[PDB]
Amino acid sequence: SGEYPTVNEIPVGEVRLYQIADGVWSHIATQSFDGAVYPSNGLIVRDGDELLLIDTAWGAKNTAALLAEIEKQIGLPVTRAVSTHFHDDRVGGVDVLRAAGVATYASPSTRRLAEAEGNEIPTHSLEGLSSSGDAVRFGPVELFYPGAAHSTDNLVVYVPSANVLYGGCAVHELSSTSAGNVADADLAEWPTSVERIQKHYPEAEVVIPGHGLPGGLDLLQHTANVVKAHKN
Ligand SMILES: C[C@@H](c1cccc2c(-c3cnn(C)c3)c(C(=O)O)[nH]c12)N1C[C@]2(C[C@@H](CN)C2)OC1=O
Ligand SMILES: [Zn+2]
Ligand SMILES: [Zn+2]
Repeated sequence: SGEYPTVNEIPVGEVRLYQIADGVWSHIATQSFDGAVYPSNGLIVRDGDELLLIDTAWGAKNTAALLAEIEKQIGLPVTRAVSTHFHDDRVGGVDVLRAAGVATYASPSTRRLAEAEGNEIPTHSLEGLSSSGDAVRFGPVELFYPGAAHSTDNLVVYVPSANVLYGGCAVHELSSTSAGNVADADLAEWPTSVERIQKHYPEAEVVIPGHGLPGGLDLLQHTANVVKAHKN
């Protein structure tokens, strides 16, 4: 009923959209992993009479449900998708997307890691993102590689028309008490990577984490704080 949808509010298999700004939505889905249920976010950005998708909905069936929810709520075709790192909450569902006419993209680093680990593999490589601080345009967004954080390949996405910063899993929600799933993280570099984001996007108005509630710029400092304390 208008609040940001939360883990116990979304059954696994269902997807909800949330309007962030004009032409910008997040998508929210839930999934089971190692016997616990988690929410996760992605992004939808209007690209003329088409849509750009950022990240899958964490699984094939969730991603099919995402496409159906987009058709119901927005009614414009998803033509391209970008996955912001190699984990299943970002690429699981890429095969569904490809079979539904969506061209799927990720950095070469993400594609290599997905392949090596047995995750679904985006079709197209995004060059120009291999060095921290790199940025490239992709339709209505800018893609930025901040350096290693949650993963070595994590990308962030900025929507300049709306000053929306989608941090993906390199950015944690304000209620977070831990650095999330750190299996593939670089806790030592993470605060430096967040500092790069802060420097590059000082006018961000909305910051969206990979999991949990959007907020403002304070999500970036909070993330640095909880990663440093985790490492400690
Ligand atoms: C799919 C994703 C994942 C699974 C379950 C929980 C989380 C969370 C999370 C947990 N708590 N909160 C608040 C968020 C985050 C996050 O932090 O992005 N990702 C998660 N995987 C799995 C993996 C690959 C490794 C294989 N050995 C383990 O690593 C990840 O990230
Ligand atoms: Zn991850
Ligand atoms: Zn994640």
